Amino acid sequence: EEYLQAFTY
Amino acid sequence: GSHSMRYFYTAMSRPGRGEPRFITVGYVDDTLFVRFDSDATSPRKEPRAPWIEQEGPEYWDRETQISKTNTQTYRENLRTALRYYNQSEAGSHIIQRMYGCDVGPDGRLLRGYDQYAYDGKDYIALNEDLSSWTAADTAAQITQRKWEAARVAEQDRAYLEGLCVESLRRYLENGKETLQRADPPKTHVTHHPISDHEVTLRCWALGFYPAEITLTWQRDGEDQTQDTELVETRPAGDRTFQKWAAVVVPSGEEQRYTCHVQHEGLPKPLTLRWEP
Amino acid sequence: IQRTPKIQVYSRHPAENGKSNFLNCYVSGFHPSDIEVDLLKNGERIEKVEHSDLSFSKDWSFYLLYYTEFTPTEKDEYACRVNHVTLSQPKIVKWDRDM
Amino acid sequence: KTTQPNSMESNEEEPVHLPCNHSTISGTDYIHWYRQLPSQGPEYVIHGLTSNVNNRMASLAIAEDRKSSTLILHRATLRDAAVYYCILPLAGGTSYGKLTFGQGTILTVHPNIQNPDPAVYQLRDSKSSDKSVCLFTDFDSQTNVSQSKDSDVYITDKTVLDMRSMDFKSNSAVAWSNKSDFACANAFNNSIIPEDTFFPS
Amino acid sequence: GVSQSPRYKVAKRGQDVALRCDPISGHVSLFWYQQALGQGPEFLTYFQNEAQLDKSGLPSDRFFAERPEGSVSTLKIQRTQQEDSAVYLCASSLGQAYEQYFGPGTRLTVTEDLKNVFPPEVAVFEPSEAEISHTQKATLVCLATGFYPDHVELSWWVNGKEVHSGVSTDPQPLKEQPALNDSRYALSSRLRVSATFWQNPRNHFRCQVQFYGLSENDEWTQDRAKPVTQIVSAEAWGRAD
Repeated sequence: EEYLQAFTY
Repeated sequence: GSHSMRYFYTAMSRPGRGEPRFITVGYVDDTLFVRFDSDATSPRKEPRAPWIEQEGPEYWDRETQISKTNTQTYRENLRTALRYYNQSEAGSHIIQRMYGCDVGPDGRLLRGYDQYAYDGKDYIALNEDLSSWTAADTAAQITQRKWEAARVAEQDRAYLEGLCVESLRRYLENGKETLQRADPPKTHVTHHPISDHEVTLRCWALGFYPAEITLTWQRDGEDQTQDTELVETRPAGDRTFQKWAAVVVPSGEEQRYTCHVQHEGLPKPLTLRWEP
Repeated sequence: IQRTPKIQVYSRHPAENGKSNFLNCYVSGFHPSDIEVDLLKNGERIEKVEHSDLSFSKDWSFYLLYYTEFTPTEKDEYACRVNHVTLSQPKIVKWDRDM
Repeated sequence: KTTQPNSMESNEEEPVHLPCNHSTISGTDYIHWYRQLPSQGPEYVIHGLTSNVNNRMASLAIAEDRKSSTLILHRATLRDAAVYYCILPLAGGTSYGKLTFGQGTILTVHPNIQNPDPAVYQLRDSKSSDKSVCLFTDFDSQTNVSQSKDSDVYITDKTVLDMRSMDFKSNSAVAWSNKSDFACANAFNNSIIPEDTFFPS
Repeated sequence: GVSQSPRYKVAKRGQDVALRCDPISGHVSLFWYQQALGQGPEFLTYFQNEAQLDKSGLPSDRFFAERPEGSVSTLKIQRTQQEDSAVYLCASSLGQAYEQYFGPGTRLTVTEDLKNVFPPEVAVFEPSEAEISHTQKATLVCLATGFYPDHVELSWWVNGKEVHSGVSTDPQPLKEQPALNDSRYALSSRLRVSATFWQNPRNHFRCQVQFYGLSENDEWTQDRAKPVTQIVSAEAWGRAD
C-alpha cells in the first residue's frame, strides 16, 4: 500500500 | 532472499493544454503490479498483476483516494518550483519521485528510500538514517526547512518501518508462486557472416526473471570486456526479459569463443558455444 | 537536464514466419517524458498500438514499451519511428530478426 | 475523527493536560492541535507524528500505541482560556489538510481567588436615578452562577477582572431586570452563594 | 497576517453579499470556513493559487468564491437566507498541509426586514458606596441594551484613553426576548478601579459601543432615525462625597 505524503515543496 | 517494493511518480505540466498530469506505477522487484494515470477517464488505481486483485475494496478506495490527492499535491509542487527557479509559466516541467523499501528473509527492513527530482536533476531525498534530508540546491533547501519543521521524515520513517514492510510481505506471500520463483533464461548462440573472413556470433538470453543478468564472451577463455557489443536488458512484454551479447570474429575460430551466463534462476554459471 | 532516447526494436518470441507474435519498441534513458513513438509496417503507421505506463530508472530517465501483435513474413519491413525534443529528425530503426 | 472532553477547568499558573482520543489513526497520520480564543479566528498550536513535540506554550504527548494524545500547557494564564481542537488533517491518507475542527474542548482558566470577599452591590445609573443594577463580586472559583429561573431577570455568566497594576483579580456576575420591583437581596437566589456574602443596604 | 472585510454585515433576506479576504502575501493556499454559533468552523472551500480545487463544503450553488490573481479571495453569497447567518472565516497557508493563519472573520446576520435593526442604548452604572468602604475598590458597570443585530464592539475610556486593565466584558450578549426570531440583545461590561480614582471630580469614565448596521448607501422607510453604523456612549464623572 501507498501512504499520503501531503507536505508540499 | 532480498526483495524491494517501489512506487514511482511523474507529474508534468503542459501549459494551455490542460492541467498538469500525474502518473503512478508500482513495482514489487521487477514486477509491475499497480498503476494510476490522471488523464484516464474515471481515474483510479488499477491492478497489473493477478496476485494484487486479492486486495479488498477498502484497499482500492484508499489507493485511488491517495493518487487523486497526489494529483493536487504535485500540481502545487510544480507551481512552487516555478517560483523557486524564476521560470516562465509558459514552459513544461517535470517532478518525479521514487520511494519504498527493501526487506531481508526475516522481513526486517534492509533500507528505505524517498527521493524527489526536478526536471531530471535531484531535488531532495531522505537520507539512509530515515531522519534527515539532502537538498541538492538552494531551492530544495527551502523545502528542507519546511519539511524539517513539518516532520515529514517521521512520517517516512513510520511508513518504511511499518506499512511498507507489512504490505510487501503480504504481496510476496500472495504472489509467492510467481514473485519468489526465479525464471531461468532460455539461451542459444547465432551465426551471421560479415564478409568472407568476418562473422558475428550472438548470445541470446530469453524469458528470464528477475531482470538482473550477466553475459560475457570469451576468446580462448579471455574476457572481451572490450570487443563485445552488449544491449541493455529489455522487457519481453510477458513480464520476463531479454538480453544479447555479441562479438566480431574471423571465420573458423568460432569454437575458440564461449558464452557465459550468470542468473539467479540457474543452479550454476552456464557456458555456451556456437553449434556446428 | 535533457537526455536523448536509446531505442530497441525486437520481437517478443524468436521470429518465425507465418507464426503470430508481438513487435516491441523499447525507448529508454530519455528526458523529458514526451515522446512520439510509432510502429511502422512497410511505411504504414499502425493503429491499435499499445504502450506501458511511464516509469523511470535510478537516474530519473524514462522508459516506455510500445507493442502490437504482428505476424512476420519475408515480404514485410517493420520499423520504429521515434521523435523526441533531443532529436532533430524523426528517427527510424528497422526491425531485424537477428537483433 | 477524534474525541475529547466537552469542557475542562483549571487554576491559573497551573499545568493543563488537554486529552484527545483517536482510536482509528493511521501509522502515518499527523496529530494536530488548534485553539480558538473568544471572538478571534482559530490558531495553530502544535502538531506531531510519533515522538513528543515541544514549544514554547505547549508540549504534545503521544501514547505508545498512538490511539490517544495529550496537549500540555505548562503554565496556563487567563489569556489561554479557549476552545481546544484535536484534528487529524490527513484523515488516513484521504485528505490534504483542510481542517475538520472537532467540537473541541472548552477550557476555562480560573483566577486563584486567595482572599475572597463575597458581596452583592447595587449600582445606580449616573444619568437616570431610577435605573438599577446588581453586581455580585469578589467570590472565589468554587461558586457557580446560575441563570435565574425568571424570564424578565437577566444574569450574566461570571467574568474575570484583571487589575494589572495591583496584581489583583476578581470574579463578577451582573444582574438586572425588566421588573420595576426586583431586589439585589434576592437577585442571586438561584445560586448557592457563600454563607458570608456581604449584603449592604 | 490575514485580513477580512467587512468585519460585520447585516443583510436583507434575498439580497446579495460579497465577503473579502486578504491572505498573507506569498501564501499558496487559501481556505474558507463557516462557523455557526456554538460549533467549530466547517470547511467551505479551498484554493491552490487561483484554482478552486475543492468546493465540496458549499451548502448550495448560491455560494460563489473566486481568487482571480491567486491573491485576494472573494466569497459571494447570493439570495441570502436566514440560515446563512454565521461567521465566515478566511485562512491562508504556505501550502496545503501547512499551518493555517486565520483572519478575524466576517460576521453575517441575515434578517427578514431592516426594520428589525436597532442600535444600542447605553448606560454607565456608578460604583456602590458600600463597595468603596468595604474593599477600597470601585466597579463601574456598562449596560448596552435593545440592540440588533448582535454586531457590537464595546470599550472603556478613562480621561480620553482606552483602558484594558481592570476591564471585563461579557463574551456573549444575551437575548432579551428569547421568544422572538428577531430578538434584540443586551451586553454588559465592568471597569474596576481603586476608589481614589473614582473619588476625583475631574476623572472622566466613558463607556463606548461601536454598533454595526446600516450605511448611507442603504435606504430607509421608517420614522425613527436610520440605524446606521455608529458610536453610542454613556459617561460618568468621579465623585468626592
